[PDB]
Amino acid sequence: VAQVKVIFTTTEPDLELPESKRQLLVPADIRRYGLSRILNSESMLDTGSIPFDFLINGSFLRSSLEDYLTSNGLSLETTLTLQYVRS
Amino acid sequence: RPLRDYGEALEMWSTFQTKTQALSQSLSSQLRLILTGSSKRAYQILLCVDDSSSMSDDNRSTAGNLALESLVMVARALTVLEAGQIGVMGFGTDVFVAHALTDPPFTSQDAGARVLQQFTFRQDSTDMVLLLRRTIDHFREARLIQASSGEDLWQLALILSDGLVQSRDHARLRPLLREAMEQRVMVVFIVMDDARSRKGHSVLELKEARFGPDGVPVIHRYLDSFPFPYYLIVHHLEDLPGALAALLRTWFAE
Ligand SMILES: [Mg+2]
Repeated sequence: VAQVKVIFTTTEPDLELPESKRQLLVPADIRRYGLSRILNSESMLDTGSIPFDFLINGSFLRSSLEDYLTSNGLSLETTLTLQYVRS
Repeated sequence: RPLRDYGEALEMWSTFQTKTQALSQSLSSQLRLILTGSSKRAYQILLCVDDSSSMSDDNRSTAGNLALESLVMVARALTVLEAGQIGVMGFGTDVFVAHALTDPPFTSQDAGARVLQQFTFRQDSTDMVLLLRRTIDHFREARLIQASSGEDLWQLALILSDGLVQSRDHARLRPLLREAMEQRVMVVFIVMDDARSRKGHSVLELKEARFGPDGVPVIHRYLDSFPFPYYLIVHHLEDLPGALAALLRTWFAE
């Protein structure tokens, strides 16, 4: 039940979060499927079921966040900036 | 390198001391009324600095720099206490004693730089439960040493940290915080929340997502379960002297 700190960002116009909702602790074993559900949720974008992809530093997220950290030599102390894009 | 370059630490101590001199004077003038004049008391203060890599510039955080600036401000303010001993601990995956309560005072820039040398903000975890266990044990043995020849000894731990611990630990910290209060150790958490870091990135707005039994995400504010009874939020260094004095005035003294 370890957590990772993420910051959501987007370059798409109609899909910004208020500044107060962009920083989130999430379960470390989450993948893009779960992150997309969070973003669509009532307290976040409240858009229901848009499938989102996520870029980290210009590269698409293809694993859990903890495996992304391990693959890059990073610990759970790292804040990840997740850019969300419509799938 | 496990240490900062000593020259870099000297420059940092000198720069920070000049930057914070008026703030230290304001804090020490307030501490003089709270802690002095007016029994024959003694004070032991442990400044506990977070050495984890969430603090670090490589993580695009300014928390480490703000903590070391705060350390210099507070350490310098405290050296006006005749009957006070100041020690420093660093913590992340493990806890180290950077400066013992018995070591030379911070009246010297070389002693301050030797402390700053030890903070590099690279540790891979932030083990606050171990920090509290070690702090209580450290003060208990200092209390035993106190027995030697009649002391009204008061013990204070000031934790300088971005305050980011695994949410699970919030519960595990509560029994240790009771133990500290039962042993009359006052614990103040000084949350580094630098306002110039970026637009819109304060710990006050940090949320956390949990998935419910139904699978629906539920989102809470991270700080709602933060367990520490006495804590301050530091957006700018200018925030620290009055807030730290107010807490001690009210609840160290009472
Ligand atoms: Mg940390």
